Amino acid sequence: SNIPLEELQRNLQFHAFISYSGHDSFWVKNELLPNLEKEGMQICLHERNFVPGKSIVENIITCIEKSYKSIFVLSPNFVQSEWCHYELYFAHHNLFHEGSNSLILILLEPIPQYSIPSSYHKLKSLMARRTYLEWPKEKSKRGLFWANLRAAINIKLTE
Repeated sequence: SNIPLEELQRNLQFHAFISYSGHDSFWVKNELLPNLEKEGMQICLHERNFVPGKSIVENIITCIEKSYKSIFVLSPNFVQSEWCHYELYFAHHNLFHEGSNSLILILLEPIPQYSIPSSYHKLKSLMARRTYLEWPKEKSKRGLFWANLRAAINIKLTE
């Protein structure tokens, strides 16, 4: 029982775009994607829905524009291999307005401060909010994680 995309104002094709580092593919493909897709959600996926003949940036932007929410799978891997795309793009476009709930942050793995370049200002800003969902190491708290996550996807967008 998720959001019916057709009932929305914009012409959206996906409930969520999932941005992740290829190094985190096992958890994304065996945990994140099944729990969202077995619920009936439509997911725009890094490299799975990307179109040939376009740059990776254009493919990412296309997923974002066609998705109700965007999910970043934060981790040291994501910082090192994926975040630069967004730091560069956010420097010229207010794609996600500070205060809007269109962007969902999953802290899959804690990110040490030394691994964050000083020039990743937008990343430090987003994580200073402390509004991300932490993947719990304790198995008994993973039901809470999935419930929180599905709620973050289905919550009404900030006006």
